[PDB]
Amino acid sequence: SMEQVAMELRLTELTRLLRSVLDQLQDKDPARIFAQPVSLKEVPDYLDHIKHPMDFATMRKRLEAQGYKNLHEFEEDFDLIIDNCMKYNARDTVFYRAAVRLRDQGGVVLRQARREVDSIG
Repeated sequence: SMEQVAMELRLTELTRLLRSVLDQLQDKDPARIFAQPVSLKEVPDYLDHIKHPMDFATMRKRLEAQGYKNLHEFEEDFDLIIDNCMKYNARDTVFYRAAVRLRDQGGVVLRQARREVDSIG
């Protein structure tokens, strides 16, 4: 149908906007702490601690399959990155600290993204 196509153009454009959002958030991680999945070879107990691992590469795979229906779903995954880190790692670690700084800096980007998603519809 023509409606299904219209719907698909909307999703494509959301994917376009979320791709730009993801790039802006990932720039706030210049150490690349959150770039890839925590290695289960190197942290073998990880899934005993963290039930839903997340990282920027995994988000990008979902994004490119157009697997985010709305900004809320995307935000859920970004929050997992931060929240998983802040639980597994102690306060006095470079990892925790990196997550705090990513959360604080990401807030700004995500604030305007929400406005853009509502604005453009």
